[PDB]
Amino acid sequence: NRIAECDIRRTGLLPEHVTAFRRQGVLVVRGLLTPQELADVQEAGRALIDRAWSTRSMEDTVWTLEPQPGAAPVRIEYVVDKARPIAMLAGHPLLLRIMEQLVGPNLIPTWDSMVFKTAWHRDAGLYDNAVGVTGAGRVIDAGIYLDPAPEDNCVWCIPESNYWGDDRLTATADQLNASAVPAVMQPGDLLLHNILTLHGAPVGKQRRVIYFEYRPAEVEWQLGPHSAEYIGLKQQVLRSCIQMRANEPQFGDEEPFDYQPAESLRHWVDRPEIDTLRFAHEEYWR
Amino acid sequence: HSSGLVPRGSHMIAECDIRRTGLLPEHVTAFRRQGVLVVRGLLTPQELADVQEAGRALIDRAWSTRSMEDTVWTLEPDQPGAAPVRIEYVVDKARPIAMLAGHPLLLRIMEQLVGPNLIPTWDSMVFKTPAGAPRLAWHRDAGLYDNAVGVTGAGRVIDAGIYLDPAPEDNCVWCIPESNYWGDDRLTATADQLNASEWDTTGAVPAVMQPGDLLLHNILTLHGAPAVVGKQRRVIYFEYRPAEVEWQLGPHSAEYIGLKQQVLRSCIQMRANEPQFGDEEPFDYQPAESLRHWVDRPEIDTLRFAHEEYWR
Ligand code: NI
Ligand code: NI
Repeated sequence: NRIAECDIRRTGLLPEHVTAFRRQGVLVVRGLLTPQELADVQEAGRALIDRAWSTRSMEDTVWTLEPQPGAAPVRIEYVVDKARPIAMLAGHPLLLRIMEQLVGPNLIPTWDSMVFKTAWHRDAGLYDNAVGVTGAGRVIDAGIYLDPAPEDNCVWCIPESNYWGDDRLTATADQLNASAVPAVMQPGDLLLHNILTLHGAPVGKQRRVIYFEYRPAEVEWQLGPHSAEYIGLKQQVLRSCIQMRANEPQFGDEEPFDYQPAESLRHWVDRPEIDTLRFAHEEYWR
Repeated sequence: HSSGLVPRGSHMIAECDIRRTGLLPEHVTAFRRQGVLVVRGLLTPQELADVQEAGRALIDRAWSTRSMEDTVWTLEPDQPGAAPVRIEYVVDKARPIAMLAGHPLLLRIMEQLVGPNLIPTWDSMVFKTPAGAPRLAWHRDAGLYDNAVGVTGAGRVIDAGIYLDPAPEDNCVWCIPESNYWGDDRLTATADQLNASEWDTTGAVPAVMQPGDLLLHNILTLHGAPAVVGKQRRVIYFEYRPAEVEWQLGPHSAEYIGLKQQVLRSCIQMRANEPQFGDEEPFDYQPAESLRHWVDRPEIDTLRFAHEEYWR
């Protein structure tokens, strides 16, 4: 059974899309980025990877082997704090109007990164009774694609596996890894998946995806995985990116996302106006 | 020769107008954030009347019998002035209410709010004693969940209150918007202060209702009502929860889920085969496959499944 598709600039996010996402754990969104923004983010992506090779450092960068013959960077962490177009991407109103419907009005940006890879699994940050807490799709990985992902080389999902118990999840994944539907993507498209959805990929050309994860503040507040202070800082981060993007004249015609969480969840005055967009998870863990 | 003469004289709180707009993104937002949503005009006039008369019938029954079976009474029924205030399992007791429980606008809204694996849980009618009803103290409805706000502050466990009688501002429900996200300390403190004090509506909003209107509230939203007189104020309440939440956190046994799914499908079907509702686009109930359980047990012969018999 196919992965539902939202042509976002054509229809908006329809109830059917929302329902598809909640049931199957995944949703394909076509044409998120305009031609111009796609190129801007492609370029920021290009420069960040180049700088990783030249500056063979592991600062916020995952390497296959130590910068050893055949070593390569495959991931940069906190890319929103590293490139101006990506920070502005983090405040994209179509993306965030979607995240608001799916995660709720108390959404906060958690992980942000860019993966450029050269196993079936769920993503991390699991809770006790994870399916009880977020089988419905409240903790969401936003994959914004800079390069094509053809059926040869794309992520595969097992729909509805976001409601699977631990035992069946583990048993099925072990079978699958020892020995499904594809998200076939064009640049500027967005893949949304529930972190509880079993996904994975099987000999191809380098691909780039920017990942934004989102959680409800009230889930973080009570269950983690971050510390309580973290909520307010990522709220400033979200508000800053929306601000930055709003003040950019190529985006002047966009109606900015109106971030309005419940009163008791507004925590951005709590701290002084932040210096950085980078907040290391290990420094804000519980 | 005949003259052939012709005879003389002769000649030869946000509001959703569900049937007007549909359920909009702003409506879902407002419900998620404030813990409350008014839906105007849920019922046709004809269905409202059918449901009003089923309500009267049930109330009349409670008085006739003074049974404590499925009925909450102010005092023991043998006592002077004792009255009934709530009847349980009204969906089993009255065919127009079972069909109401399959109402496609209601369920499509619930599906957007509670999710695709929604199941119906509590079903009842509440009404007060028009000679005078005591104050409804500020309270949350029972969730039974640890970390309740983490689990459903966003509004996944929901009371749908369908109004048979008007609830004007001088006789209606009040609630504190966004109190569905309050931690236990704030909620407990705030509720205690309000209840030890005289009735006071500041920081609260009223739920002002015409008959056939629908009040959606998050069970974590603090609510209450002032002492009132002169109106019977009947409300039919359907609660809904997600199947995967019940499955893992309760409060019901795992078996309950499949049975209530059967109840839901049964109600949807008889509403479909009802001539009065043929023009309706019937609700298409489609939960995730690993949570379809409505074949796990033999065909249900009833719509009533007593909570204490399916508790975990
Ligand atoms: Ni992953
Ligand atoms: Ni109540």
